[PDB]
Amino acid sequence: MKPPQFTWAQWFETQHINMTSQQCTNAMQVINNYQRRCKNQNTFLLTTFANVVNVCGNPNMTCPSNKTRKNCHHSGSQVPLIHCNLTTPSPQNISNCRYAQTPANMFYIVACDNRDQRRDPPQYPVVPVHLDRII
Ligand SMILES: Nc1ncnc2c1ncn2[C@@H]1O[C@H](COP(=O)(O)OP(=O)(O)O)[C@@H](O)[C@H]1O
Repeated sequence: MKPPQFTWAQWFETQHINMTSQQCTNAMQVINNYQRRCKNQNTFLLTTFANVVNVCGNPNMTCPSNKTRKNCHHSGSQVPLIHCNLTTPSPQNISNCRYAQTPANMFYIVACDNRDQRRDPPQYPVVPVHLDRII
């Protein structure tokens, strides 16, 4: 889920672009402390927000993860990524969740939408709002 203070684009950035530490256990604390639960799996794309916004400009395609959606876009270029996997689930205390990290270079498919009119900066009319898939 998404904390109230973030727009979908801001939450996308927090979850898949701003890896605050090259270590998943530490990087995931940010996401988990925000959504009050240890996310089982999360991919951090080693790319820039602007790079992803531009991928939103690639042709529209069906979202592999939600076949009814056509707001997805394929990167057209593989990128380095770190995939975090929960190794130590801790529902009674989320700061004790540990993760494994798996490096890879793959393509990414992102769902994009028009920006949150009120909260998203006007600089980017179109923004990524969901990481639909890594292929
Ligand atoms: N590579 C993956 N394989 C399987 N499940 C995943 C993967 N990445 C994330 N998930 C799971 O999918 C759900 C949504 O996460 P995510 O795919 O990152 O979407 P979003 O960008 O909308 O937050 C979470 O339960 C997460 O643990």
